[PDB]
Amino acid sequence: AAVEVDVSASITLQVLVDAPGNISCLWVFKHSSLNCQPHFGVVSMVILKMTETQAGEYLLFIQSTNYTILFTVSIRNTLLYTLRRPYFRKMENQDALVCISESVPEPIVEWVLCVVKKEEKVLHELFGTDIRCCARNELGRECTRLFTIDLNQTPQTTLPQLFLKVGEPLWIRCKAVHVNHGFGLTWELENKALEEGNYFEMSTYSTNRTMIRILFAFVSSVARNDTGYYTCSSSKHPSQSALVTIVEKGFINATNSSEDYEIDQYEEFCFSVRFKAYPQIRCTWTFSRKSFPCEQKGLDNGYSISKFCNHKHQPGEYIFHAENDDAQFTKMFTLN
Amino acid sequence: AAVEVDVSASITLQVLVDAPGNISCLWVFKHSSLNCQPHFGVVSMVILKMTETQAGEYLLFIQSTNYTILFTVSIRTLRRPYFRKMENQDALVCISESVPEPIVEWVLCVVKKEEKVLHELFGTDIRCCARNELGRECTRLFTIDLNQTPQTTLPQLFLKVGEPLWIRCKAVHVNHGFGLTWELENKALEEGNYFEMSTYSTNRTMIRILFAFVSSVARNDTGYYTCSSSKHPSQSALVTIVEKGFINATEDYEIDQYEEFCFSVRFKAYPQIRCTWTFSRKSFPCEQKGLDNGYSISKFCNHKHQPGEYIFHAENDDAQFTKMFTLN
Amino acid sequence: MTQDCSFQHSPISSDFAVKIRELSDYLLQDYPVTVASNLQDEELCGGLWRLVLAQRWMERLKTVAGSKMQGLLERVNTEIHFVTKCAFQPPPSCLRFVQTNISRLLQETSEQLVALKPWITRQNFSRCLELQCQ
Amino acid sequence: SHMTQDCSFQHSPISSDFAVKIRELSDYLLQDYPVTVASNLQDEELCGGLWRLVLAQRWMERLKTVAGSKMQGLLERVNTEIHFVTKCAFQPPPSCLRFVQTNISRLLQETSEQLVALKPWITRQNFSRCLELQC
Ligand SMILES: *[C@@H]1O[C@H](CO)[C@@H](O)[C@H](O)[C@H]1NC(C)=O
Ligand SMILES: *[C@@H]1O[C@H](CO)[C@@H](O)[C@H](O)[C@H]1NC(C)=O
Ligand SMILES: *[C@@H]1O[C@H](CO)[C@@H](O)[C@H](O)[C@H]1NC(C)=O
Ligand SMILES: *[C@@H]1O[C@H](CO)[C@@H](O)[C@H](O)[C@H]1NC(C)=O
Repeated sequence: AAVEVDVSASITLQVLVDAPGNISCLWVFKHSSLNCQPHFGVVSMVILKMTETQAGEYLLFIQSTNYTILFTVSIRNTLLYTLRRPYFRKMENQDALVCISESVPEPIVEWVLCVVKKEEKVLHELFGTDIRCCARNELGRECTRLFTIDLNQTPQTTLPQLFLKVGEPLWIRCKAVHVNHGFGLTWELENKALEEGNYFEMSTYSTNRTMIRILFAFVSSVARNDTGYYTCSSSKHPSQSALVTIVEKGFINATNSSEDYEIDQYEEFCFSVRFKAYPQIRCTWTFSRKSFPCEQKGLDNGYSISKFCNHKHQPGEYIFHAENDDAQFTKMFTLN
Repeated sequence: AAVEVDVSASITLQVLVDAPGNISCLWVFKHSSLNCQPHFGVVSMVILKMTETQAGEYLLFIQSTNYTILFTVSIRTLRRPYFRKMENQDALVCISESVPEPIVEWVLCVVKKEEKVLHELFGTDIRCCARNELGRECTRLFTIDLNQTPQTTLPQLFLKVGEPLWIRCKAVHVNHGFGLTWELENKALEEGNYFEMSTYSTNRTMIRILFAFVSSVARNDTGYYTCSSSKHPSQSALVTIVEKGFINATEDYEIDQYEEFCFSVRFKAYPQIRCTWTFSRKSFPCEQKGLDNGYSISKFCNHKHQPGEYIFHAENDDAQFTKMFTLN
Repeated sequence: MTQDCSFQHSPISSDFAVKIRELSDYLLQDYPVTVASNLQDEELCGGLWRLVLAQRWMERLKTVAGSKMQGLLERVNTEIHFVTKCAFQPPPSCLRFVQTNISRLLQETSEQLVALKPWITRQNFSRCLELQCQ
Repeated sequence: SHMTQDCSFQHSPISSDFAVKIRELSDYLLQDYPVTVASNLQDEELCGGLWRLVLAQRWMERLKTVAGSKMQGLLERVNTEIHFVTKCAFQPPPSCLRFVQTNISRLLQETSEQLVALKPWITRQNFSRCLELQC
């Protein structure tokens, strides 16, 4: 019901009710009347450059039933600080990828191919290694790693699981290295063919006349439809796969039990926490009010293991609080 | 090629050659023969609990080609780097001694170049590093940058009698029209104690290196050294030379578990000392940091309001020391 | 037969224009090379004939190139070496060559790769094996 | 960008690492690129190498104009090693001077050699009589 208009913006305002039939509307603007002609049922009022004049109380009365709607159009006098993780988009111009990271303040967008850093926001040398984009502002650094399937490389005996919220863009690069250029690559889903506007192929040469091929698959905006087991096969390589899980809300799965420990100031020890969580969580190790952040590193098994070592032989409660955009968590660690 | 076996260890020894094909091996153990059946090509000899008997000369002959491999299986010091200018050309060499033999890497700050022989001696922060099983001991090349801003406390350089003195004087100027000169006790330095290198930089800039060196120092060589350039200001550094390794340092205490305090020890010692803070048998090492005044000040804070004798024992290769700190 | 010429998978890389810009960055642009002056107009074999010739030039150049120029040549050579996968017949007596700048040869090579990229795997190039004069 | 006439150098304009900048240029060169060398330079053990360096220097400038963005840097860097010859008012080549086409690899090699032989004497000699090239 609450509308936030950022500057002289050009957007459309539509509302639909599950009953399309011979029904009539009437728009009731800021202390003035307005005529309408909608679609079957969905009604709309679109605006190009919303002036401080074109804002406020906007109602819409309907009759089959005799309904009434009301909207409060406000303006962006407020610009709240944030750090939304990087997204990807293939430049329409050529065979290259672009990093779309949102944040308040605006961040440093750097592509890192592992290590080598190249702050460009537009990456063209997409071939191999560990490719990850990183956003860095006043808040901090949030990174989105490009999901890779190396058919040339050894298999990860875990069958990778890829999670993402409905509407987010799916990105899976399949890289294969072969001696001669004579080999192809193909994408497939469990009992469903891959869309023509969901695939792209790049190729270059390596060392002594070697050929590397990148056959990446992408989804503009994901849905329940797009969730499933994806597989990449090469005409000179073994078919390696990964399953795509669509999520409604963010989650943190960690064996929370609040564990108790005890050691003598002569022993070398580090507190641990294994967790499978999405999106990448913001973690904090707090003790007797003194809070220190964490090296939230990945165990690659199918979870990330966060560690803490600066115990300083100090006894007491070491609490680990970790949280993402749509989920929270806290684990109590007693020490003697 | 050199194998280090720690106790009755259980490890595998495999070697692979980039050519997998119908090739045959033959293992040649310590003065005895042995049969093999490998993988396609990678060959191996694995051992569970390597006894003093199961160690020594172990060869492996192959045939497609007719190759032969040899391994020296052994069972379970680190003297800091020294410098020697290559007699062949205008380049420096790192002489670091150690048991086991170390990784000698030149680091120009940062950029690491493991070569043991450095030819690109121009500017930045040049330091050689030795790295073995024991650890990593580094010797930084003493530099005097006339081009750079001036530092305080007449750069005091300490070294033991017999050690090699190394002072590189770097000056950067617009045109090549400028010279460099070394002086000790306001005199013109020995002919076999100086060397000049030069190269170009950015917009036809010139960098000059006029380094001074002593093969083996004595009490004779100790003194105030100065480098002056014919387009730069004369910056200096004093050299302190001792017969053997030394430790020079300049107590009872009492406090209530409410006061924040740290024990201190100021010392001028060469070479860099290995220090240890021991109390009621429980020993903890120290942050042997430098005070830059003309001595290094070691500190200890984790008193834990615990009363008694806190003893500080510090020692180098040719000297020892201990100081007793009472607490109530 | 062994008198055929076709490619199942694309022997033309996406980043070939990069390797040519990199070679050109260390080249003396007016180095004299040659190009066929009277190649018959054949929109199927045309670029392929010139790539074969350009390819023959990358080899000649490698032999008189410095240690590091050899790498840049070889790397451009790899981008167009696939033409030797086919039994191309030696140039006919009618074929006239004209002296041109290596910058011209490199530029044309890039152009030929671009034009050939969408068709290299769809066409049968068996009749390109005999170079023809217009 | 300086002056000219009478010719001597107080401090060594020849670097120690000049052989490096030449090996680096040569690593990106097409070795038989045609350059020229004077064929009939009078034998003068004092001006000889200096005359050829002046000529080699004139070639580094001509080459920079037809060099690619990255080759320009390698040429310029070798040009700097021998640019000091322009600190002196060298007279234009005489009519008697004949030039012969040679490989740039030959020119680069000779330039290195001339710098080596000139390195111990560049600051001890008065090169005022070298300003006029002789046949
Ligand atoms: C799956 O994608 C197709 C093509 O875009 C679309 O028509 C269909 O609605 C999608 N399925 C769901 C359940 O959204
Ligand atoms: C986390 O564990 C809970 C246990 O009830 C389970 O319901 C949930 O599916 C798990 N989440 C994931 C992402 O596996
Ligand atoms: C974890 O378990 C402990 C012990 O029952 C409890 O105090 C704590 O609230 C739990 N934390 C979460 C995030 O569920
Ligand atoms: C010390 O050695 C130097 C070497 O250059 C020599 O000139 C000097 O006379 C020596 N001093 C004494 C007191 O022998």
